[PDB]
Amino acid sequence: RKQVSDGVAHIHASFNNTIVTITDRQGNALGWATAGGSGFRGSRKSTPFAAQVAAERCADAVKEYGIKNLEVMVKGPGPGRESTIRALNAAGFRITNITDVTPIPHNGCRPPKKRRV
Amino acid sequence: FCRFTAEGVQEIDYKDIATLKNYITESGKIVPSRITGTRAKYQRQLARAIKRARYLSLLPYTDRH
Amino acid sequence: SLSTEATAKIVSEFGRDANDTGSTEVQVALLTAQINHLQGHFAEHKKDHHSRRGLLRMVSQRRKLLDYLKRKDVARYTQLIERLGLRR
Amino acid sequence: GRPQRVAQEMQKEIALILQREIKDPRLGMMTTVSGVEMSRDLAYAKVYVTFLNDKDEDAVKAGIKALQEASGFIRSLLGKAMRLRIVPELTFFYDNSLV
Amino acid sequence: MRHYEIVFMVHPDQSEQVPGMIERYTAAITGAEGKIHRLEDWGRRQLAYPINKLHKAHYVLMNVEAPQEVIDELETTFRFNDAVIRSMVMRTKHAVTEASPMVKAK
RNA sequence: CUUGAGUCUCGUAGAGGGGGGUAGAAUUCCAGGUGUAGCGGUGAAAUGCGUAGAGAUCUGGAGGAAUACCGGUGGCGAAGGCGGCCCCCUGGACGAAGACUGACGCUCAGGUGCGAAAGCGUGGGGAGCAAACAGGAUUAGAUACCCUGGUAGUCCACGCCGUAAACGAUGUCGACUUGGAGGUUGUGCCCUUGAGGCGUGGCUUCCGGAGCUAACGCGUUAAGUCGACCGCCUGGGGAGUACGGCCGCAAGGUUAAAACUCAAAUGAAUUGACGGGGGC
Ligand SMILES: [Mg+2]
Ligand SMILES: [Mg+2]
Ligand SMILES: [Mg+2]
Ligand SMILES: [Mg+2]
Ligand SMILES: [Mg+2]
Ligand SMILES: [Mg+2]
Ligand SMILES: [Mg+2]
Ligand SMILES: [Mg+2]
Ligand SMILES: [Mg+2]
Ligand SMILES: [Mg+2]
Ligand SMILES: [Mg+2]
Ligand SMILES: [Mg+2]
Ligand SMILES: [Mg+2]
Ligand SMILES: [Mg+2]
Ligand SMILES: [Mg+2]
Ligand SMILES: [Mg+2]
Ligand SMILES: [Mg+2]
Ligand SMILES: [Mg+2]
Ligand SMILES: [Mg+2]
Ligand SMILES: [Mg+2]
Ligand SMILES: [Mg+2]
Ligand SMILES: [Mg+2]
Ligand SMILES: [Mg+2]
Repeated sequence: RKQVSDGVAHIHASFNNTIVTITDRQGNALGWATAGGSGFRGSRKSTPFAAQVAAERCADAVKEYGIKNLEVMVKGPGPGRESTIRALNAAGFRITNITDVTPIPHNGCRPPKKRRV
Repeated sequence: FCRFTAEGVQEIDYKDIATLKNYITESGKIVPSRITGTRAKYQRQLARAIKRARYLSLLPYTDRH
Repeated sequence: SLSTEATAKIVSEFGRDANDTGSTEVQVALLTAQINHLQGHFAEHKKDHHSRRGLLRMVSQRRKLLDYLKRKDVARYTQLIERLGLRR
Repeated sequence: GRPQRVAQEMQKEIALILQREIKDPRLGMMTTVSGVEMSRDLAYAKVYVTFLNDKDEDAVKAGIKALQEASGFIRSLLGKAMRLRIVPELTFFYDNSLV
Repeated sequence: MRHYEIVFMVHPDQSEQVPGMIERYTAAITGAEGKIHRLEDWGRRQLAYPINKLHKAHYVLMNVEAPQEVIDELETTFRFNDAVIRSMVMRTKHAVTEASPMVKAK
C-alpha cells in the first residue's frame, strides 16, 4: 500500500517449481506467486511458460506498492529463470542487475544418493 | 607470464592486498594458474597467502557480504 | 630431530676429533640420543605410527651398527655400550 | 531405464554441471537448458540449450560452438556424476523459445 | 627462540586502549629475553566482512623473536581478552624489519 | 682400500603423521520481522508439509559433519591412505660442496608391526546421509528400481577385527641397453640484468626403437639383457570347502585336503551375426 519504488525479486528456480517474490530492500516481502499456484501441475508445473505466468501474476499483486526498479537474485538452476526474467522485464520493470546467488557449500553436507534410473 | 619469477620474491606476503586482488575474481575465489600463467610454486604460495588474508578479513570469502 | 648443538657436542665427545662424524661410535651415540628423545614424544602420541616407523628404522640400524662394532673389536664395543647404558 | 526418465535426470545433471563446473568465458549468459531428448537406446542425447544474450547469432553461435567443443568434458563429468551405463554422446541445439 | 608474526584486531570501541596493550605485550616479550623486530599500528580499517556484526576493526602487527612459552601465554591472553576480536600467530624462518604495505600507503 | 651402505654440515619442496585451537560457506533446527495458500515430490501420482501461518524472505542463535575456489594428463607416504587456516611435537625424501666411517651390504621361512570399508565391545555424540524397517506408488509379480519418512551406522575416545578388483591384477635389491615430447622439484655456469641461454640431479606422465610376448602389449620407472634372495602355480568343478590346529567377544579369518565328476575350462586376437542404434 506504501511506496518503496526500489525492490528486489527472489527467484527460487527449482527443478519442479519457480517461486518469484518481490521484497523490500531490507528483506521484508510484499507478495509472491508460484508456477504451481498459477494453475499448473505435473510437468507444466515446471515449464518456462508457467514460470513467466507466475512472474506476471506476482507482478500484478505488487503494482499497488508502486515499484519499477528491481534487482533480481536467482537460486536453483531450474528451467524457468530465463522465462521469469524476460517476463518481469516485459512487465514495465527496470532491472538494474541480475545475480546468481544459488547456495554453493564448501563441502558442507553429504548429498543424497544418486537415483538409479 | 610467470610474473613472480620476474619479481624473484621468496614468498608472497598476505599483507600485499594490492597484489593479491589481481588473483581473485569479483566473486572472491582464487583464479587458476592455467589462465594467469603463474608457476605452480607461486600458485601454491598465492593460495596460502589468500587464505590467510581471508582469515584476517583483508579479503572477502564470497561476494555475498 | 636433533638440534645442531646436540649433534656437535656428541660428535666432539664420542669422536676422535671435531670432524669425526662417521665413526661407528658417534653414529650409535646420535641414534641413541634421538631414540631417548623420541621416547618422550611417543609417550603421549602413542598412535603416531609413521613417526614410529622412522623410530623403529633408527633402532634397527643402531642394532646392526652395534653388531658390526662387536664383530670388529669387542673392547670398544663394550666400552661404548657401557658409556651409553645399552645392551641389557 | 525408460528414455524419458533418464532424460529428466540427465537434464538435471547437465544443468548442474553447466552452472557450476565451467570455465570457458565463451560460456555464460545464465545458460539454461530447456530439456534433453534421447533415443530408445541411451547411446545418444540431444540437449536444448537456451541462451539469454540478445539472440544475435554472433553469440549464440559461439555458445553452441563452445558447448560442442567441450562436449567431451561435459560427458566425462556426466559419466562420473549420474551413474548410468554408456555416457551418451551429447549434441547441443539452440531451443528457439521465441516464436 | 623462533621468529613470529603476530597480527591481531581490536574492537574499534577500544581504539585508544590499543597502545597500552601494545607496550604491555612488548614489555612481556622483551622481559622474556625476546627481541622485537617490527611493530606497526595499521589502526582502524574497514573489514571485508562482518565480525560479530561489526566493521572498522583496529589492526596491529608485530614481529617477534622469542621462545615458544612467551608466545603461547601471549596467545592465551589474546584468547581471554575480549577487546581483541581475532588474532593470528605465524612463524617465520628469518627476521623481517621492513615496511608493511599497510604503511607504505600512508 | 673406497667405488656399495651409512654419519655430519647448509638448504629446498611437500593433503607425510600425532595433538590442540580457529575461520568461512552450506544443510538442519529453534526464536523473531515481512508476507500468504500453497510447498514438497514424479515419467505421471499419492504418502508428507501448511491457516497453530508453512514454503519463500531478512535478522539472530544452537549444533554436527565436511573443507568450494586454489586443484593440476599436481604433491607426500612402505602400502592402506593424506585436502581450509594457525601453532606445538615428529618421520622420510632430495640437492650443492666438502669432511668422516671403512663392506658396516642385499634378501628373508618362522616372528613382529602397520593395514580402506563394513562389522564388534564400552562410553559419548548425532546436522546431513542412510542398510533394516514403515508407508506411497509402479508392476502379471516388486519382498526391487522411483517417492516420503527413517534406526543401526557414518563422527569422537579406548580396545577388537585383519579382510578388498588391498590393482600397475606386474615381489625386493643391483648393474647394463637407441630416442622424443611433457609435468614437478633442486642446482651450476654465463650473458647489460630481470628476461633469456648452456648444463646437471630427484620424482613423475605420455608416444615409441631394438629386444621381448600367444597376442594384446611392455619398452631406461621393461613385461628387454643379467645376478641375489623370497613368495607362489601345476586341467575345470568339487573348494578356498570339509576335518584338525591356531586366532577372534562374535561375525569369522588363517593354514588347507580327498573322494567324486567332466573332457574340456581358459587367455588373446579374427570374421560375421543381433539393435526395439547412429551418420551419409
Ligand atoms: Mg520433473
Ligand atoms: Mg637421519
Ligand atoms: Mg599435515
Ligand atoms: Mg542437537
Ligand atoms: Mg622434517
Ligand atoms: Mg681411512
Ligand atoms: Mg611371513
Ligand atoms: Mg569403520
Ligand atoms: Mg549387528
Ligand atoms: Mg561402535
Ligand atoms: Mg553407542
Ligand atoms: Mg532421507
Ligand atoms: Mg586376499
Ligand atoms: Mg586402492
Ligand atoms: Mg593379488
Ligand atoms: Mg630395478
Ligand atoms: Mg611418490
Ligand atoms: Mg609404450
Ligand atoms: Mg627386469
Ligand atoms: Mg609374461
Ligand atoms: Mg583339480
Ligand atoms: Mg574357511
Ligand atoms: Mg576350522
